[PDB]
Amino acid sequence: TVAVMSYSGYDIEDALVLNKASLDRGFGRCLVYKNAKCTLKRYTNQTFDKVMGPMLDAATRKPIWRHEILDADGICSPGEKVENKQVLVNKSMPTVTQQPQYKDVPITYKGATDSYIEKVMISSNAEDAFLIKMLLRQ
Amino acid sequence: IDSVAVLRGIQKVAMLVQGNWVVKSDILYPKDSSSPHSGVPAEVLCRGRDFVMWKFTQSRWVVRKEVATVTKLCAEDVKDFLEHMAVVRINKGWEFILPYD
Amino acid sequence: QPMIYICGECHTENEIKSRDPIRCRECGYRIMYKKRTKRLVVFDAR
Amino acid sequence: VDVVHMDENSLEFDMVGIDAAIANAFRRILLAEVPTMAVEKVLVYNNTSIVQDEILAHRLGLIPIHADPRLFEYRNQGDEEGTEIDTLQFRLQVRCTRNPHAAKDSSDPNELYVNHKVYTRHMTWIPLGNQADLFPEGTIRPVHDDILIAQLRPGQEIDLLMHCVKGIGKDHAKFSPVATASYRLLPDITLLEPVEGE
Amino acid sequence: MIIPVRCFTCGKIVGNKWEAYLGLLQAEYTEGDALDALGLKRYCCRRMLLAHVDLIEKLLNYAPLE
Ligand SMILES: [Zn+2]
Ligand SMILES: [Zn+2]
Repeated sequence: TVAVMSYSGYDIEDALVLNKASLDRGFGRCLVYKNAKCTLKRYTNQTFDKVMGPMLDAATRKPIWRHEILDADGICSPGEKVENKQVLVNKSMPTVTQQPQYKDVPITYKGATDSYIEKVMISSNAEDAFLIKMLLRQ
Repeated sequence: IDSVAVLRGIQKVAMLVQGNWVVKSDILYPKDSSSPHSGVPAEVLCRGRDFVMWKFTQSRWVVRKEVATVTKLCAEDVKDFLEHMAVVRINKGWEFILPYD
Repeated sequence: QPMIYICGECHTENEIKSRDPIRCRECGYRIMYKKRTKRLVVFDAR
Repeated sequence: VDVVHMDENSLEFDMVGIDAAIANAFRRILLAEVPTMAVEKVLVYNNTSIVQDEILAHRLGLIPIHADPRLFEYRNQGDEEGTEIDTLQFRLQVRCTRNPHAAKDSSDPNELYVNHKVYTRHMTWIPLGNQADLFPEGTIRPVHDDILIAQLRPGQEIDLLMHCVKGIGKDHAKFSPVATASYRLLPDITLLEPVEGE
Repeated sequence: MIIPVRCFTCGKIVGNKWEAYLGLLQAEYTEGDALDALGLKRYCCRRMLLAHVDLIEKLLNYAPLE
């Protein structure tokens, strides 16, 4: 519903004034869906990437803050909110460049504002690679 | 054309109702067809059409508000099927599109 | 205690535990989805 | 003051002798400074509907609540639990299933499913402390009894917990007690010359 | 996706008029008569039902089910 008038002086060059009690009731409400995918490949050497579980705090028996939203299979769970620099997939790759040694390469949520996880997709290609996609909602 | 013998062919594919021909049910949908529209899917039920065209044979028209409750199926089926043969007048259903020859 | 995933086509619990190719136990569909968590989340009604 | 019409949920009346700068003040108080009770916190356990949780919380925020706001106090800064004095608490819990008996043609959703529409009659009030006796049965409810919230398919489930608090309309527009409050001056169309004929 | 609970402009609770609006269109009213019979005076409330598209009825076809 548009009234065409000169109001309040904040509408000089193409700027337009809105209604605060219309934005509260649902006008202009948008959703932004993003993506975060991670692959877990098998190498020519018989070694493979892996997802470790959440690393607990022994004094509190709760996970650490950077691993707060992870499920028991190392993958972030749908329904919970992510803040900045929390992990989503607890990946570990081999440094093959006798026992294999792993380094950590976690998929973390870079982003200035929070996001809710809606669904986590798990599928596999034909090359034994595991594909993991997350849908993120703001 | 052999315009006298051919009615034993035409009787199998069309039947005369209210002075005019009406397409028979088996031409449009055999009994395994999926819903042709969006919204909630529905299964085919040809007597759910044939009862409607039967009502046009006995009454003047289908004349009442809520036949979709009596026949249980979607309004989105009945009001879409009817829309290929008729035009709406206010409250009294649909109008038969061509005069009584 | 085990993990439970949801099939993409038929919506059945699969419980993928060992290192197996990702495949539904009942259909042949090869995409899984995680379940919703059991922890609560708190929203503002704004 | 001449009251000319009144029924349930409407009122029309006249004020003679007051000026614009006070009638406008009354309109602005009725829009933005008269407090009501509305949902602010929604605690979610297993939302599996297609409606997003933020959108669902936003829809549950705007439902008007029949609590009388002269009886409650403002929740303090912080204090995320809230007690008997300053909150109410509704519980929505709907599970959708298939109807085990239906016809074979089975087209409409009203025969195939049950609880596939979440109205606001599925909200059940949960008392706190002594609120069971300060209020009789039925005075704490949502008002409209028919507002669609979500809509489900069998297997999907909605279970949450609401926390109504007190707030004014200047803060957020779900606290406004009125649909629209306004006025107009009264017309006096006058005839300068006698109009006759056609 | 779904009918909003309130009108954006004034604040009348529109969100319970949708299932009744479809039922009055099943009784073969015109839209200008059904919107008057539901009690919508101003046009800001009338465009809430008049311009709404019910996408959740068709988005729920693609939702996963048992
Ligand atoms: Zn399957
Ligand atoms: Zn309005």
